[PDB]
Amino acid sequence: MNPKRIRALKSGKQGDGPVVYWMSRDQRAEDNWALLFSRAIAKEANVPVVVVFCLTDEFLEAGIRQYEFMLKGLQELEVSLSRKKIPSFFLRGDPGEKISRFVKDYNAGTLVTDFSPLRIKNQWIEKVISGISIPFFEVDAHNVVPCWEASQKHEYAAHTFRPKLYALLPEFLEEFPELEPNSVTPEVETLSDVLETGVKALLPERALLKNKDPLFEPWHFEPGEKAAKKVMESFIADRLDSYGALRNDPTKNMLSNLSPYLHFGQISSQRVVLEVEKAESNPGSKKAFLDEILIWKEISDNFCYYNPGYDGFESFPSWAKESLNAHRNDVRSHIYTLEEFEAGKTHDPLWNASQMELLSTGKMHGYTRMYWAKKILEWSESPEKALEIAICLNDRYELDGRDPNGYAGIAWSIGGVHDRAWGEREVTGKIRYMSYEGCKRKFDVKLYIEKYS
Ligand SMILES: Cc1cc2nc3c(=O)[nH]c(=O)nc-3n(C[C@H](O)[C@H](O)[C@H](O)COP(=O)(O)OP(=O)(O)OC[C@H]3O[C@@H](n4cnc5c(N)ncnc54)[C@H](O)[C@@H]3O)c2cc1C
Repeated sequence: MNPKRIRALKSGKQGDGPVVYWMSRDQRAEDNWALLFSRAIAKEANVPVVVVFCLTDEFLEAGIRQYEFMLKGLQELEVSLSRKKIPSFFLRGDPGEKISRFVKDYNAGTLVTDFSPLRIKNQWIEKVISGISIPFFEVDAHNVVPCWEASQKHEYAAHTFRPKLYALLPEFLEEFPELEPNSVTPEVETLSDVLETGVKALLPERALLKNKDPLFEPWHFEPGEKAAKKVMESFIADRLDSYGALRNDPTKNMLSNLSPYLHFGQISSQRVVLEVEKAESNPGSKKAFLDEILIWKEISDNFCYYNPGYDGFESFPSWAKESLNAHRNDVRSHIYTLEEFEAGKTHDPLWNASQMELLSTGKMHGYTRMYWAKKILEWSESPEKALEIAICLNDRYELDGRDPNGYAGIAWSIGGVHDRAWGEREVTGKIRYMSYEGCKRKFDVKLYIEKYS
């Protein structure tokens, strides 16, 4: 139990009621430091621990693909916490109003939440802090090394963040203790009813094709903590050996496919790292996978934590802002509207095929995501519009959307964040360029296009 994983958000007088875990980013019962630290405080206070999840009003800004994935996993989580005598309460509305009301009604003694550097999470914290008088703690349950401990500033490159993260691995990469159940039963609606009403509200905005048929295919990834562990086990046994060799081939399914589970926190990345470290596979493919799930994943939290404007043009490096400004008035080859990007109606068949994998599966290949966003910058009127369009289609149709990985991934493609300067071209400036012929020399672009008609 490392005290560097927990941070105090507000001091106060501890009540004599249950310890409340405001779960948000990490929706899992196992390998949850936030839940484990809440249980330890409750045990030392001779009081039970309870879980409170908030069903926010911002769900209509996404889709059914994300609403169903999250709520189906929360239904499985409700049973898991019930087996540990840990009751869960699912509130509907503003977190600033619901959490403050729950704390006062249930005589909460201490409040704990998990860590997320997103702007919307800091908005909820500001509202909750003003409405409570009990101690308020937060715990980094998503990163192996706490985001405030890995680096005290923003790291501009992966080769500067890698030696800092690996130096702290022997301290923070440890096994998880077992979640002790409550000593006894500690004495607001059914999730199935909340899913039915929310789906009916999202139905008019459902992504459809010409035949009025749904575009999304929900049989590619089954939600839940149990289905997440099966994906990890199958990846280590079948795909890890060839990961470093075929991670850049969109025609092969050699990725772990763990991001939808990782985003909603249905599986701990620290658990995935532990099982991969003890696995005996290709040393080149192991170094490649640990680079993505540790460095690039946690450098995205570093970027969002230390950059308030992580979604804006001001967070770009000075060399990128000066390069893009010098080419702002360059006549773009094409200018597509948001509705043309959304429906995949560009002159690039490779770009259209990437958008149809996004629309149909909700998880577009990691390599084509780089090409998909860089073409948005090439076919937009300004880098600012390219950011809005990329963020919109990302958060709406990706299952792992609305994640620090997405904003840091978009900043890398459009603004060269965590990148270097390259050959100066028109429109795109010194931002790294990915051409269509360059992709034809890396993989079979025809098979990727034909798969997503
Ligand atoms: C423009 C763009 C947008 C993206 N949007 C998202 C997004 O909204 N949500 C999201 O989770 N990822 C996003 N990615 C990052 C990355 O593509 C995905 O994490 C990865 O594709 C997830 O699929 P996977 O788990 O099968 O990949 P794997 O190769 O199996 O990697 C495993 C995990 O490592 C992490 N990871 C891998 N690559 C990256 C990366 N480049 N940056 C950060 N973490 C990484 C992921 O958590 C990933 O789940 C985006 C990338 C780009 C270029």
